[PDB]
Amino acid sequence: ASEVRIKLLLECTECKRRNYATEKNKRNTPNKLELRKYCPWCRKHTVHREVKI
Amino acid sequence: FEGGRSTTLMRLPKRGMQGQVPGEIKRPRYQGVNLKDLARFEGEVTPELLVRAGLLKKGYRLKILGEGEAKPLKVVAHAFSKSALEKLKAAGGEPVLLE
Amino acid sequence: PKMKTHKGAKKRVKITASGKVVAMKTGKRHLNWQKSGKEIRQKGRKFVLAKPEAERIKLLLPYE
Amino acid sequence: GSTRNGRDSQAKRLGVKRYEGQVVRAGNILVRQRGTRFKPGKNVGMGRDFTLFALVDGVVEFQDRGRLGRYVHVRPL
RNA sequence: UGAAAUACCACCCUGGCGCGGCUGGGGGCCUAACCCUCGGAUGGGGGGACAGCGCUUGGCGGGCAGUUUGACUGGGGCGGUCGCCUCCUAAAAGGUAACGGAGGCGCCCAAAGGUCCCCUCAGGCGGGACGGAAAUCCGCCGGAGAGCGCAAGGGUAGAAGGGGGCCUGACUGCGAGGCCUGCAAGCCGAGCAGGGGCGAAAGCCGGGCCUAGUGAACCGGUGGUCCCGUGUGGAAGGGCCAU
RNA sequence: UGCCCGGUGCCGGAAGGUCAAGGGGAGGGGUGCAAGCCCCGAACCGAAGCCCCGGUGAACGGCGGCCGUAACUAUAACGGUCCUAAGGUAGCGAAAUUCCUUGUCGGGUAAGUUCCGACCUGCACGAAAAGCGUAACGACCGGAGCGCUGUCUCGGCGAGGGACCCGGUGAAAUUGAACUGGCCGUGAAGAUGCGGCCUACCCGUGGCAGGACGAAAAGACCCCGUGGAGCUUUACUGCAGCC
RNA sequence: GCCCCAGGCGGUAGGGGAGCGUUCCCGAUGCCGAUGAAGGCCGACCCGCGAGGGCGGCUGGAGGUAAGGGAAGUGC
RNA sequence: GUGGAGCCUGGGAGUGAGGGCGCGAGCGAUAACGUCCGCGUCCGAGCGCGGGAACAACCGAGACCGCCAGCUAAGGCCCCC
RNA sequence: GCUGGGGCUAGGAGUGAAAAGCUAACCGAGCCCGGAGAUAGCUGGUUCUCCCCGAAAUGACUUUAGGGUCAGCCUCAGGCG
RNA sequence: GGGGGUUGUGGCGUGCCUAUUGAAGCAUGAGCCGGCGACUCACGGUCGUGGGCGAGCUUAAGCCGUUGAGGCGGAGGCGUAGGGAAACCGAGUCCGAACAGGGCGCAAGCGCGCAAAGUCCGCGGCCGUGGACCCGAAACCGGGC
RNA sequence: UGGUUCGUGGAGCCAUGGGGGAAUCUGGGCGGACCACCGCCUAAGGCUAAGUACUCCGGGUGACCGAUAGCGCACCAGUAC
RNA sequence: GGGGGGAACCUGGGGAACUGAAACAUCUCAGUACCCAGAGGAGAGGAAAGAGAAAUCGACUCCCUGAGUAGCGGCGAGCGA
Ligand SMILES: [Zn+2]
Repeated sequence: ASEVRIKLLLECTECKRRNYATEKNKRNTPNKLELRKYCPWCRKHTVHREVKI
Repeated sequence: FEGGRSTTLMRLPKRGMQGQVPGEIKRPRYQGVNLKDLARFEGEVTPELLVRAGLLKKGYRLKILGEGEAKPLKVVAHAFSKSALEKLKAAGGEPVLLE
Repeated sequence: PKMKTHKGAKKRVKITASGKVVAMKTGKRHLNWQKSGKEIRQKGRKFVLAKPEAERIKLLLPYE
Repeated sequence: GSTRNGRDSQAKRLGVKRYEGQVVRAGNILVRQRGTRFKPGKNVGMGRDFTLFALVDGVVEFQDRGRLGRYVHVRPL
């Protein structure tokens, strides 16, 4: 943890529910991460946008 | 007590609705019963008789639960397990829901 | 004076049929960005306390 | 007089848990080790932390293969 | 004609102006109230809704009150330590004390993760423009003494090391079984199902070579949930999930 | 009665920042068919207080460090540098303060860790918690001298009141029981009580106080108690009080 | 199968079991008691492992109280 | 291997100041009737008994009782004895 | 200045030429009653007999270290064997 | 009349209590005697147990009676089904998509009795609230003197 | 602000210190924030036995005490002191 | 008509702390101790602007139950309808 390595959620781009929580070094990755995670709600893998935790 | 440390009861988490003022909400209670106990009766059985039977406690609405050997009886309960309707209607008994 | 049930225990534990003592697994109220899905998952379920502690707790819930 | 020293981490309780010629059900930890002092082998799995454990049921069979490191085997019943 | 066409006629806005009202703030004056003082008091005088006295706002407030001000400890104090990792202590199982002997951690990586494919180091010697002790190159000798993000250790090239391809399993619901353990915690995990990644497949993938990088519960926040919703429907509010 | 207003306190300040209640109501929400009702509520206005600007020492208080340097040496009038708000002035100074320290020197003494006068290298004086001096004063504390002394060398006698003996009355503290010796050892580490020795006829009276870890007082010194009490404050909270 | 067989029997904290005794309730409108209760003193006598109990002698002069249970202000 | 052995389930505990001795270590000074650990023992609780003169833990040995019986342990057999 | 008489000021209060003194013989907060049988993780004490068994002084955690909760070790009842 | 009293000698022999690792201890207490003197009660819970009844058990307040006589009183409590936060479902329920997998559950005996779930009561152990084994403070607060 | 289980909580209800500040039934209050609906009741005046508490006191009764108990006190005790 | 007294027993105004939370401030102790006022043999309360879910009841008081339940609570201790 750090002020440079922040926490974050991963909303599903479609169900809009934050299904995952992880972290990043915002220094290294100044972009909102986006990763195909299994949306349990949508019940299928789906791109998840990095949402501010 | 645990010699001053945080007691094991307290290191555990609160779980569920604990209610708030003005407190609990009166809703109908279903003292579920089993056919195997109803076998001691004959023909029709009512909630009141079950109350006299020491089975249906007062202030409770009687549901039936699919336990024991059904009996070709006309029971009048506030509700039934689906298994209760299965045994009862299947065993010739008459599942008679009342209100 | 009749005993008084320990309401702090009432809000944490349920006593099963077999006299067992049950309460939720601890450690998932917060700080979870790094915990494993295994971790949150298995911590997400109830469990039966240890024997003696459960016994004491049973003493705390007399009218249960 | 002060001291820099005086601290020590907790005992980890490593080592072999079941020995050769010892019946085990699947899923039992065989060796709680750091690195691979024993390598997984016949019907023997190894988690992320090098922990060896029974894949299938049966009997434990330690076997040293010289240069090829110490292996464990779960010979089925 | 412009992106709109014209007079005139309305809804009106545009800012200003001033008329009034309802205002608020400051001034200045006055006098009954309210406050003195007048031996006279249904009257003088003076000040003047600026005081005093209520309620609440905030603030200053050891004047006063209630209290806290840790433990270990070769007496106490002073100093030091308090939690977790590594090694010895530790007596070939584990565990094992000392204010014993050494160091660390309170993170980091979107790749430093997964998977497929490819390669193998350090070091030494000789040759080689800058150029060296040590750049990059070549050959020769090397099992690992290198490296493996960071402490130590264990492990390791028949890779966990370096590079590339794609990918996000740094999964959901779970979980046989176990280790460890007073408890609680902690740890390993087959396997199953959903749906995927890489791969021809076999297979592996539930983060990281591992062991530190962290904190119970309570209180509360945020999103989902649609579970409860106090006569009814809503709602307030909670519960549960994630956090 | 020197300097420092840098921090604290106080005094003064209409600029400005902040700032509660209150006002205000952009907007937002629940509910209702609607009317409506209810609730949140931003902007902005809005007090002291605070920050901010000043002054303030007979207000709180504070008043440096290093380096070099002159006709032998020494030292440093002198210069350099860094820092501070400022660098301690007069005056005094081994002091009711000097740690080193019984400092040095001089006096006093045969001999003076004390006294007195200087020295200043003041660990750590110092100017209204006043500095320095000071006549008179002191059941104040120092040092010295003279006189006189039973203080003493070093003691002696005597007198009276007790103590001693007799007749009368007649306690008290304390007390495990006692048939209670020394030494050498042992023993919870200091023995009448244990062991080996030795010594000792029973009981008294007047005395001394070595012991009986004698008596007295559940050690006040020390520690502990999540004991109290008193006090302090820029510990926490609150209150009086005050704005 | 009340007796024999084998084994056991140091003991604090402590756990358990088994008894004794004191006051009081039932037994009890009973029974003992002036030919002497309780109580006191004494015993070398008897019972018991013991807590204790009898019995006896003297004092005492008027209450005591069983078996078998119960309840405690119960044992210094 | 039948033992005041073992396991499980319940009730009640006390204990959570230990100490000495031996051995293996740390600290200490290769000092301490020192401290701190591990293994073991004894005392604690066995200051019951014999020896070691005396002496809790050194040697012998686990005290149900009685006996004017016998055999041994350590230790002794010149007197005390 | 001292003293007599007559009075006033009292408890977190009075008074105090100030010592924290005095305030009815013990004043860093009077005395009496009451709360109250305050609390005391501390000290002491805890009363008849016989029998069986028989500890610990360790670990973990502790505003904890002389106290505690769990486990260790005791006993008891039942079951298993 | 075989015993009883005294002890001269010889042997052996470190008061008691507490507190302690350790006391004859020169650690604590006690001058001695006599009397008082400390683990209880209530109400809850839990375990065991003696009995009653038993998928039932069982009453409280009160009422009626005697005036030492009990009976009535079913209000109420416990038990008979658990799981779930809960709605809710139900020998299933919960998580979950799952009928997966798991968690908590459900299966009682013997030969109509034997029993027995449970439950009432007595007894006892222990615990909780009560002052909770007894004595002991320093202290705090109220009202007064 | 107090009472209510209600410790500011979603805080209703009763009460009322402030400041505002109604109407008379189509008026009002309440069913736990609040809105609509559905229902209950009629505030701001007063009184009211009973059934209940206690024992100064009289009486009856005790698995109550028996003069160190029982009341502090059996007696010339709230006394002597 | 009042005054004042009356053991306890009642409201009405005021209203502690010790203690528990193993510290302690919220809290608990407790609206208790105590003070004051008032009564009376009782007091209070008492005839719904109530209860609260049934279209249900029907002043008040007290006993048992509800129920240690709903709840309140540094969601602790506890308190608790
Ligand atoms: Zn989605």
